[PDB]
Amino acid sequence: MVKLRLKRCGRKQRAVYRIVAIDVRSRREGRDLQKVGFYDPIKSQTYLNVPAILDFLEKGAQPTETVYDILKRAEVFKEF
Amino acid sequence: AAAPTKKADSAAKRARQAEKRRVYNKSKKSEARTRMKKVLEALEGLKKKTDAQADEIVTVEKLIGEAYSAIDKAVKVKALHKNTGARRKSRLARRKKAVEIH
Amino acid sequence: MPTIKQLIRNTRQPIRNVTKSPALRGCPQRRGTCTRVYTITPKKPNSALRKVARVRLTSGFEITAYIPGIGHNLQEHSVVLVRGGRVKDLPGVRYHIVRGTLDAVGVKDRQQGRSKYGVKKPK
Amino acid sequence: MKTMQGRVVCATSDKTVAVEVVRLAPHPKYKRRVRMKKKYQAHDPDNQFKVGDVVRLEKSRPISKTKSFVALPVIARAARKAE
RNA sequence: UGGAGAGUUCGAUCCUGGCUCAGGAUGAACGCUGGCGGCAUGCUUAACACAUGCAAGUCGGACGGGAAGUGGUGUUUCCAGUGGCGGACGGGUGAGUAACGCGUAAGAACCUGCCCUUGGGAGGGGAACAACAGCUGGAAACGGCUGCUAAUACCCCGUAGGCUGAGAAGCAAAAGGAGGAAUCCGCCCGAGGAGGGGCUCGCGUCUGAUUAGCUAGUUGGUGAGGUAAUAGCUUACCAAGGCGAUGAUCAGUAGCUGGUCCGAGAGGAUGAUCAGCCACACUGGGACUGAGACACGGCCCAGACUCCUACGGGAGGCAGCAGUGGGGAAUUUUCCGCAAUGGGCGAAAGCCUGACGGAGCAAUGCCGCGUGGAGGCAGAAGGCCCACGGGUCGUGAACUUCUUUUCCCGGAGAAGAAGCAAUGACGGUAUCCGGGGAAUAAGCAUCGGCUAACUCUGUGCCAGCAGCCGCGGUAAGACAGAGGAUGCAAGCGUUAUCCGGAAUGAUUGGGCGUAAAGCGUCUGUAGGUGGCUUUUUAAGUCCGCCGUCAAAUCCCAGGGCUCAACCCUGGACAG
Repeated sequence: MVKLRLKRCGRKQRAVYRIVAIDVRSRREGRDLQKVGFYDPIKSQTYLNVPAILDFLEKGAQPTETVYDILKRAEVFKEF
Repeated sequence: AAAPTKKADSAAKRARQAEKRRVYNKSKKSEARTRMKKVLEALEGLKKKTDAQADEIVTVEKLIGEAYSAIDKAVKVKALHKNTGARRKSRLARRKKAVEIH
Repeated sequence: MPTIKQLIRNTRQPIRNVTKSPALRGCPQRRGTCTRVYTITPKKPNSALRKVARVRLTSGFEITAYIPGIGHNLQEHSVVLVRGGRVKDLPGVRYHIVRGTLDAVGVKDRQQGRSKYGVKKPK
Repeated sequence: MKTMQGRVVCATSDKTVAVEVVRLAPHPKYKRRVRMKKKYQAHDPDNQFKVGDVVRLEKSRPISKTKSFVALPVIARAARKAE
């Protein structure tokens, strides 16, 4: 199946963390079919594209732990 | 150090369970192939051999009724499934009307 | 230039390429044991007593090699290490010897080139 | 689906016609036109199209492993060598 | 925003032309030397043979239980066993394969666990079975009988949109379990979505034609058989074709690509690391289970090896991580952790996880810093040259004031943790404050010309040098040592290898009277090219637009680690 999370591109101490749209039967840092948005830990840079989200979640995509919390930190996912 | 009691990681455990899943699926697939061949021998010889006076059930369409019930009971299990179970019914239904007296 | 329509028919492409010194599968250095350590005379402009030794490589080939510097200690059972460079004064010799490695000793009392010839630092 | 035109060279086969498609295309490294010719085994169940006819081939359901194309229309008649 | 050459074939000149060198690069080795830090990288040679440990397990909110540990006086939790899911994910190698493997662009005859949208159903029964128990064959492995037993183990019956069929009609599914005054999860069928995986077609995909012929299910057509599915995939019969110089077949070699290196570009050479795809995993063969692997850590058979044996008979295979032997010029700690990200399982907790996150070894490379700073003589010793009247090494040093990164020692101490009894491997972490003292830290190559840099001795075609032209037979800046100088830098030099220089295969870029080069001369098929006018087509071509050209490289502009390397946004480009 397909799910939402974050990969790894930046090695060592600087863990930048990538975008997402990947299968569970694939790799930790491999092939990604579509792009969305990411966040940087030791910075104020928080993207997360909203029109890409909810459009991918309607067709069997599972929202797992890491894509969450950073979702509610922004103005998306609330009682609206 | 070694443990006080005896233990051995049985690789034959995953083989015995695989042989148990086979003996059930093989017996139901071999049934669907032997019952089908018994029907194909009735369609070949054109069996209009009537002997029953109570029910005028013809021997060429009698075994075909047992064949229909033999194919769909295999669709329940992991032996045969969709599209293939419809193809085994489509070919047997084609030769019963082709090799028949009008 | 050879015409454009003949370039589709024939199509110009180079060769399989010949090597200057066959040191196997792209290996920089190769090991081997010396069979015969002899002395040979140079070409037409030079006249000296140059020391050359026939090295039996790890592949099975027995090619000649030149020994640099003044004085050596290579015997009939010495395990040497070759370099790969021509001298162009002695015919047949396409290899050089790296001194200061394995059984091959370095040149004594040499103060100039210590990177090559395999000499240590004098205190 | 893709459509390619060509002339029929061989007709001595049961319900199958050998269509030779000529295609002119410029070389990306050079500049001039390089002509490539590959023959396709088309399907003809009505055996109407004989040798010398120029027909157009469309993509369809594979009737065999070599055959995958069918001959639907006809633009011109016989354009072959005289007997 | 990109394109410098020179030396050598002559008495000499101008051409032609081969060779050689200056450059950059390489997952490199060797020799000399060797202060650190950041990031990356590391058998490229035997896909050789492998000790040991580890690399996949998890659920009792599916069951009959309870051999451990902790409470209470039976609940957590849980060794085995039944059952569910995952072992066809991830990791590794590239041997094989020039092939429908790969890359690009299209197509039809499909399947598809977990997830998701919609509709209906989920009733009522049966017979066993491990675990366990009593015996029992064997060295061991592995088991052999009898009896008892549960479930989301299995098999009927009832019902049924779907399926088969022109139609009428015929016919096939089930699991229950948990918290709570009825919620959650799961089960069965069908119709979709998504994602993944098959199959079809065309182009481009190495070299050699002193391999030109190749091919019987071989090509195609009817009929049955078969697959999830089209289909010679298969069988019988009929036709006899099918492939090829725009080069099949055969032989040698080889994973493909995104890209990488060089280059002005084109092009050439490759494709290590990262990522996509394919293939293999002791060798050969085969099938089973399952949605999917005919499947590294699965099974069965055969073979070569290794090991055990009460020789009757059995157990394994690292092209997983770390390591051993061996080969080799050469390539590392049998370390730590789940904390973070991810994978498996579970309504969770949590467990498993050398994937991975980190550390360790190695100047392998890239990048940054450091090993001292200013001041100091009339140019001190001591060396080298000297016409000995001096000069030079030399401000170099000593001598003086000064600052002390990094290394060392002591005290603090950001963030990567979001979760959320406050949860980290790395960490005596980054970084910051202070204390000694320059105190602990440089060499290597070269010096005839291209090549940037000089003499004096010794030797003396002797010993030796050397990329090329060439040096050495007494005063050779091209040998050996010294003084000095030049270049570079903890790197330097050498070697190997590709590209550049080679407009020396030139498509952009060359030539054939004499320098290499028109075949001895004609005819002529295929092929290439083809006068003039109008109309038309518009295929090529050209314009615009819509898809795809994965991401990451490269490039432009802009950010974050004190800079940089490195990391990163968007755009550009992908011709």
